[PDB]
Amino acid sequence: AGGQWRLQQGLAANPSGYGPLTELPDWSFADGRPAPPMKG
Amino acid sequence: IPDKVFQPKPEDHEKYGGDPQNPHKLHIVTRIRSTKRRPYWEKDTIKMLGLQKAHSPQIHKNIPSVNAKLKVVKHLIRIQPLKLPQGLPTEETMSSTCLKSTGELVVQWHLKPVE
Amino acid sequence: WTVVNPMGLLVEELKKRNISAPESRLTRQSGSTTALPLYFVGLYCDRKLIAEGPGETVLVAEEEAARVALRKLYGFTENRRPWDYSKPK
Amino acid sequence: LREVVKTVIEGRITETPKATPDPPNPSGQCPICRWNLKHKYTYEDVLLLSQFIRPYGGMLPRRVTGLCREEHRKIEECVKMAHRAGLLPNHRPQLPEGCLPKDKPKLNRYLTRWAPKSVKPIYKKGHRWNKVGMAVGSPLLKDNVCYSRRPLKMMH
Amino acid sequence: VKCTKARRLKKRNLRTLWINRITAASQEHGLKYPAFIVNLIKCQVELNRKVLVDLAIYEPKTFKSLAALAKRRQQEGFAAALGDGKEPEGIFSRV
Amino acid sequence: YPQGYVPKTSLSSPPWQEVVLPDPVEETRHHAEVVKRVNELIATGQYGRLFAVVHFASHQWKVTAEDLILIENELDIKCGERIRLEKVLLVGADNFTLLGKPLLRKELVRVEATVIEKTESWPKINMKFRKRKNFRKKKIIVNPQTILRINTIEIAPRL
Amino acid sequence: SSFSRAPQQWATFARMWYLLDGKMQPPGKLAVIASNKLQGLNKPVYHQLSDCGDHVVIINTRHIAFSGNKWEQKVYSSHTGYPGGFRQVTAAQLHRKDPVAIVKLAIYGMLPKNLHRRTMMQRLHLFPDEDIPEDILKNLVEELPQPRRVPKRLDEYTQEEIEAFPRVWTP
Amino acid sequence: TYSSLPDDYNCQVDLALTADGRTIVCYHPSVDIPYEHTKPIPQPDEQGPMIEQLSKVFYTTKHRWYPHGQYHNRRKKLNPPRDR
Amino acid sequence: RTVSFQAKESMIRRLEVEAENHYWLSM
Ligand code: FES
Repeated sequence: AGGQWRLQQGLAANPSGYGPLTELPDWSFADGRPAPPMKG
Repeated sequence: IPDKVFQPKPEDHEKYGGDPQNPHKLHIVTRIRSTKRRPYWEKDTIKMLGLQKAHSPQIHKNIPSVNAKLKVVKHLIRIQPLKLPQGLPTEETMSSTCLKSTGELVVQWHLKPVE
Repeated sequence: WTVVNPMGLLVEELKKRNISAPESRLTRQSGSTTALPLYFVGLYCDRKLIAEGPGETVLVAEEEAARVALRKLYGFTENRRPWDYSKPK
Repeated sequence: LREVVKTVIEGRITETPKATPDPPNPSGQCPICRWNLKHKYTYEDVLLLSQFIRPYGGMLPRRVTGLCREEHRKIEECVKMAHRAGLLPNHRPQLPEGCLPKDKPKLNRYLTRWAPKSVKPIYKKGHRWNKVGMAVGSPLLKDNVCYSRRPLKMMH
Repeated sequence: VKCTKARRLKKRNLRTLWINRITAASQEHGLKYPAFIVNLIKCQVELNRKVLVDLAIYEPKTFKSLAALAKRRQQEGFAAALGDGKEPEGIFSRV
Repeated sequence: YPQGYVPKTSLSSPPWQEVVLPDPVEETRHHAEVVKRVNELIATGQYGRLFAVVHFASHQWKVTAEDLILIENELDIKCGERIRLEKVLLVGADNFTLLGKPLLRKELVRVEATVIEKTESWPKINMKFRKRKNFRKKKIIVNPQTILRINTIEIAPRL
Repeated sequence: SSFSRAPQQWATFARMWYLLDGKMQPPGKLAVIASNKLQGLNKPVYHQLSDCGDHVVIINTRHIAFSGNKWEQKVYSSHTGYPGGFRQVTAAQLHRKDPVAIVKLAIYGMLPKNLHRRTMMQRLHLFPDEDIPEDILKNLVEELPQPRRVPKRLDEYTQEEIEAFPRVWTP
Repeated sequence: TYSSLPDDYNCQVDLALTADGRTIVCYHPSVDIPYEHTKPIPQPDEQGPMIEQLSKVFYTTKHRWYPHGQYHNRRKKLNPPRDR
Repeated sequence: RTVSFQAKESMIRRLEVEAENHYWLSM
């Protein structure tokens, strides 16, 4: 749902597509070490 | 269908926001239907164009040979003109490229909300 | 912690704090004459509700409301700040 | 409007109701259009209907009213629906000499296109692709404005 | 074999259950499920249906705040649609 | 009667009722005024249990202190090692909540959890339907798994 | 919040009593609402196995209104299962025999075709007229607005409305 | 009347936007019932028929109360799972 | 037999999309 509206705004119709929510790393170490890049 | 469909008119240019001059160079095509239960000629053309998976973007040249191939499969594809707002990417910026749904390929991805 | 006679204990705390004993009131009622009656009883202190509890009977609701008040008295609210085990200090 | 008093009879022309001044839509040839009521009245709007109806519920002639045939059919249908719905208590039929109501229960109805007396029962409803449709409303009122997402279903 | 077939269908039922519960919770506050979802989408809210059910059950106060937020956007959305975009975007409609 | 006047009737008026929004200038003042009160609330720490919604993998997890979350895959992180979740869109308090647009600022919210166990899923039977199925046309999965324990949630009055 | 576990479970899982007025109201629209309330679909935590249905009380069923000619066109067909057991009765005839039968029949069909339907029917209370037992009223928690707005009759219209209403034409 | 929904039943919902504009602040303190809007607690203080009485009290079917055979009774799990 | 309101709309959308495909093949 909402694909039409998201396309209107220029975002991906599926939130799981191209976006900072999916593309950006999902976590980091509490020690501060950067998390390894996601294989996906 | 009349041949005027592929001969654009000024009204069509305004509707689709395409300039009659400086014709677009590259096509963006995605398969939107299955080739099952379709005749062999349709099946062969789809395989040649490489649109095996549906909803998969494919970049093609806007040349007469490619245009003829696209016309045969026109009903199974969606055609959009690729646009380079920032021009062709460089070797250093090749890693920062991103293709938008609007049909524009940006050469720099900053990961900042447009808002 | 085992607490008997919550209403008496609640009154005992209130008098120590010099607070008026709440006036019990029936906030909500449902299915009174059926075999499955639901009663909500609210403790009103100075005409202000301090705690409300659900009960099958008015007595049960009053007892439950008293229990809720006792938790509030001692800062044992369901939404209270969790204890922290992370602290290395 | 002439009323006869009665042997010698005397007829006097009496005061006739006047249309309120300043119509909302001047230049309207038909009274309904003059008030911008072409597609915004229903059988529930009894106040408008009563103006065009006899004291006992009969229809007034179109010529006297002067309204267009399209609204005449709409107004006539609306009054029939209201009458069959018992929405016109003051325009009930005149009992011939001294008759009285049958005293049997009167079923509550509305949106009645046809008289309940002359409608036969539908014994067989039908299967998936043989379902019988139930008429609701009248075709004369198709043009009325609809505030729903999809056009109203005449057949229920 | 019966278990194998149900695995694919099992996931679909869970989403259906979550959607059904959301509609009842939204209807409890007087808001239709489709209207609530659309307004949240207009606000760039990406909470999943499963989490939405939990919020109503365990955060009724938050759900009302979400209900108020969606209705306010709906009122702003209706005004924006009627305005046709000539009027400035509303405070809650600002991106 | 004014020109183009339609008397109210069943069809003259729409079923929906028009609404009037408050004037923007005062509306912003209320928006700012409310924020100031909340900013004091955050500074005073007038809250207890908090719930935060975090999106990990393809799942969104509503999270609270001491919560246990299982991820159906390996993570490459040693057990007992604290990790920071970076994707939080909502955090809630007893009397207030905060909503990301679409995500909260990293400065506002920091969430940390610890890895508990690395495990594999219980066996999962896969057998396709076919004529003359045979008994050996069956597969097991036991997809890898990992366990995470929520440790702390940190917020500051940085509105 | 902070309530004891057992009382908390009782309150959330409790069933409510609702009152419905059927005077000049379409039974089908009431049935759709009644089915929602009866099945327990009005609760945010509705589950198929939670048996969370609610009590529904319907009154003035004698005065229900059917749209169009449904009174004389709708036929209810039943078969006893014995030779010559086929019975077909029109809605008008059915109402004359029993005012409440029509309302009950519509609700029964609207309800899911499962074993739980009969239990829901037992929980349903239908009264031909405004009369209700006092104990039922005490059990009653809330009344529901009539689904259909009733059009006003000529007499029902206020005198002020008549003055406000214009005279379209002059005879 | 900034809130778009009635605030008189559950809580007072106050909606606000942060200065940066990328966050929405919601304040929801609960609302207590007025003393005037509540009532005070009430000051005044055979086998076949058995199934029927049981059915009537709980609005259940008679078939529910009938016993079951030994086969199903033994099958019942003795230890329902409960965590915490 | 008559057609669902969904089916009629779906073809209309696809036909319009194909019309856009035609124009971009016209240059
Ligand atoms: S309303 Fe204008 S023709 Fe009758």
